[PDB]
Amino acid sequence: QYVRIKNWGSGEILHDTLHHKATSDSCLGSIMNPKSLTRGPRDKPTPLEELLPHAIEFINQYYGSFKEAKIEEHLARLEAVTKEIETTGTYQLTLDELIFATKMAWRNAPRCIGRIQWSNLQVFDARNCSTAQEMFQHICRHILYATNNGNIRSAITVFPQRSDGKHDFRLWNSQLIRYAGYQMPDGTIRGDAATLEFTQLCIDLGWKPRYGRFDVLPLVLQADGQDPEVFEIPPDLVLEVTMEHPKYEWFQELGLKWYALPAVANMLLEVGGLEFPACPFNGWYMGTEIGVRDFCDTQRYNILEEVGRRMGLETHTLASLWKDRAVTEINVAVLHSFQKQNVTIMDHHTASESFMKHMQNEYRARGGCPADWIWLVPPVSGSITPVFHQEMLNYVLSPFYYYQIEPWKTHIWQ
Amino acid sequence: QYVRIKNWGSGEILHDTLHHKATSDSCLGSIMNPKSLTRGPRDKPTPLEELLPHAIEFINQYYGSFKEAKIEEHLARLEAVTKEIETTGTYQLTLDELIFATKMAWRNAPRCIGRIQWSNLQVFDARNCSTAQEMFQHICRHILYATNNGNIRSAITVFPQRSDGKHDFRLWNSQLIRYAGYQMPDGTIRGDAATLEFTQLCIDLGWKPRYGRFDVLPLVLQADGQDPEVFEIPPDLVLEVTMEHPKYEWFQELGLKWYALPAVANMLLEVGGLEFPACPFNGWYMGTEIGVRDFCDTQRYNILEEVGRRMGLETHTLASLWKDRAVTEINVAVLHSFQKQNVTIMDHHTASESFMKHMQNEYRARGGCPADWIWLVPPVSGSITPVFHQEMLNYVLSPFYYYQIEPWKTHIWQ
Ligand code: HEM
Ligand code: HEM
Ligand SMILES: C[C@H](O)[C@H](O)[C@H]1CNc2nc(N)[nH]c(=O)c2N1
Ligand SMILES: C[C@H](O)[C@H](O)[C@H]1CNc2nc(N)[nH]c(=O)c2N1
Repeated sequence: QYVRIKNWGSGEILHDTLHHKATSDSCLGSIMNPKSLTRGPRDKPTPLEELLPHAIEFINQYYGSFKEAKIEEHLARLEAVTKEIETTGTYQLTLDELIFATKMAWRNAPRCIGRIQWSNLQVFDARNCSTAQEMFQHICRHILYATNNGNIRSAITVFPQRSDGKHDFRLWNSQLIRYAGYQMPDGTIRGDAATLEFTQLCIDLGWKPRYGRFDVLPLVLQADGQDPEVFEIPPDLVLEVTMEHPKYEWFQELGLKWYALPAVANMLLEVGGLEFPACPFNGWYMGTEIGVRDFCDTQRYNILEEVGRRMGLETHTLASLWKDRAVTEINVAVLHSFQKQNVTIMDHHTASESFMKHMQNEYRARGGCPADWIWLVPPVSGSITPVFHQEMLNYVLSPFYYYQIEPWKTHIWQ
Repeated sequence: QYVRIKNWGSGEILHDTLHHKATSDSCLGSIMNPKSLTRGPRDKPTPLEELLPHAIEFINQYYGSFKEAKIEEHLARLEAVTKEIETTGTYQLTLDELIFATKMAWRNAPRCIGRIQWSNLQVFDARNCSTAQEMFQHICRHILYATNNGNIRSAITVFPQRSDGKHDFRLWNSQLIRYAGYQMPDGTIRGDAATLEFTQLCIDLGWKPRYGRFDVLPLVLQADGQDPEVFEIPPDLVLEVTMEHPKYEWFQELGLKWYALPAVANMLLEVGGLEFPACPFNGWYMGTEIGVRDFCDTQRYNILEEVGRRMGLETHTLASLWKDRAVTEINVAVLHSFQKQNVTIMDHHTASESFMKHMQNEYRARGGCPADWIWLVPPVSGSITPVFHQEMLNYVLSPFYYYQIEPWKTHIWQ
């Protein structure tokens, strides 16, 4: 009938009607959460006829990897899995297979710039997990390991796969560590405005609202199918960096800081027909994530106004390019503060250059590299970056990290 | 078989093979010159059966415009055109129809941010033109009018439409005014490196190589079907702005400048089945075009290296964000210099805000707005801009400004 279009800044929604008068030649590239990138719920297992080929394909992928293939084991695994599939329905992956799966899924993530590190990933096997509290422990082990007291390490903790579709392990948080956002009495908004709805959710499940600008939200976990059990993260585990500029001593007066761990929580790992709706992973920050998006987005902390004022710029004259000046200084603050406190981070330039190197390796190696330009190009200094001038094809392979429907919309309340 | 992917920075070409292993869910959005945005040559006229409906549709569009429609004239025009179509094959548009066509084609240009000015356009009817020299005169009239001694005016000069396909009027230049690029003896490159091949072409047609950094290229025109006649643009017509920073007095020592007129030459106007392969149009510059792309691209003037050095930044340390600092200063130089010399220009921020306003008007009005995010988001300070957070659908409507195959690849040499 029509296509929905949302503005993530003002949150406004529009309905596109014109597209119908298009030519006999409509890219959805600009869309954030397209259905083609999401993998929703279920009620029944994966039909054998689908599951089987996917499984075989995957096993062919894996065994087709290593130099000098283990043909016998290849055939054996193929045979063993086929058997296991007909006997149980679903099937279990050899640890070394998961490792390969997680790395390939990352390698296949078109919206990630850090993919040159695809082979350096730590996998935590939590497939035998069965309770929320047990998830919580694995997560803490994850956060602890990843943080490594500043020297951030990329890792992913894979929880139990999907069985029937009503026994899903799910983290309700956007990311492992994330600040809270409260709509205060005086009409304002404190904290991360992006985590507004979710915070209310935590509140609704009896969470204690600490009402600040940097209150780390609680881990909302759900095991098997059972309702979400709220767990607060041990503050000793949450490492942070206090923001301070190398020249503007007044910058620390802003009382700004941010967590050192960028760990995605709510994504789904698809591999060989199987799907793990819970498998938080982490890399390390890229300056612009915090400096540009987190701190300067209208929908987030929105600090541009005053960083500009405090810099003495003509904040009431767009043409003065003060926003360009401020943001840059915020970016250095972040980079400086992370560097100073020995917490891993990479600026957007060195990051882009390494990605360009990644593609070169990728194309020469497997002949391609799924890339989402819109996501790969840094939120600032676009063309100054190599990736801006690089043409790319955005396509979904397998294994893959799909988005998924926010669990609180599709959940049972017993 | 495979998809070609080019890096417009290093000029390197890659062949994507992986895309074939895609999912049963490949956006070409990142591609610069896709076939779906181009309108190539011909050998025969437009088959009546195609031409007719398009024509009717267009006339329906036009007459469906004005408040209180001229039904009788609508029917009459429909009837008159149908007749004219069967009698001649092709047909001629009423001036007021072209005006409407050019504005809608602009209104339908998904890669333009200045579309809020869509209704303020000047049309020069050169459909009765028949010789190169005559084109040259119309062009000069265009350049003169558009420039308006700084107070730039948006305008388009429409040359004769397509007849059979071997009698095409074509401007061989990328844009009306454009500097030359020469690959010098000492291995270097002077001028606009982007206009390298074309400059050689001008040279090949006996053009006098003035060997500088800012030598305005000659107008290479072709009428009917006859070969391209080289015409040099009268220097009095070419208005320029000398670059100078409001604080860094050493900036003018760079001896930088740029033309004030951004006029696209090589595009094709499609309307009601008809197609005008020659119809240069112009708006006014947006700072970042010059400051970021023209001056800071590796493939262009590439001035980042020394603007940084002269600023005293740590040019050998990417993490210092010197590139972010330099570019910003170059942007102000441009904006300042244009403002100082009373030459119309708009910064990227005020531009984006006006586009956001444009969409609002557009959606509410006709229910849509073809937009190419990749092109609409400024080459710097992306997320600081509203359009970055705005989801959009990129689709081809009609009328439209298509790209076209560089004429020197597909031309007769008598
Ligand atoms: C090692 C350093 C890494 C860096 C520098 C890096 C950086 C980034 C950046 C800049 C983004 C965009 C974030 C945003 O705008 O929301 C991103 C997205 C993404 N990254 Fe990477 N990443 C890294 C590691 C990883 C790892 C280890 C995985 C998975 C195993 C991964 C998976 C993804 C996925 C799926 C996305 C898309 C997230 C979404 O759609 O919201 N990244 N990454
Ligand atoms: C009045 C002020 C205008 C402004 C500020 C403006 C600005 C821009 C900018 C920033 C671009 C991108 C240029 C590039 O990166 O190469 C662009 C592209 C474009 N503009 Fe607008 N424009 C204006 C007027 C016009 C007019 C008057 C027309 C046509 C009647 C037009 C047609 C287009 C088209 C077709 C493109 C795409 C060019 C291409 O594909 O290479 N623009 N414009
Ligand atoms: C609407 C638009 O697609 C959206 O704001 C984008 C653009 N590109 C992005 N790129 C990255 N890296 N991260 C993002 O959140 C976004 N958001
Ligand atoms: C390869 C990539 O599409 C290309 O470099 C782009 C991106 N977006 C752009 N946007 C604008 N406005 N102008 C451009 O030339 C480009 N080029």
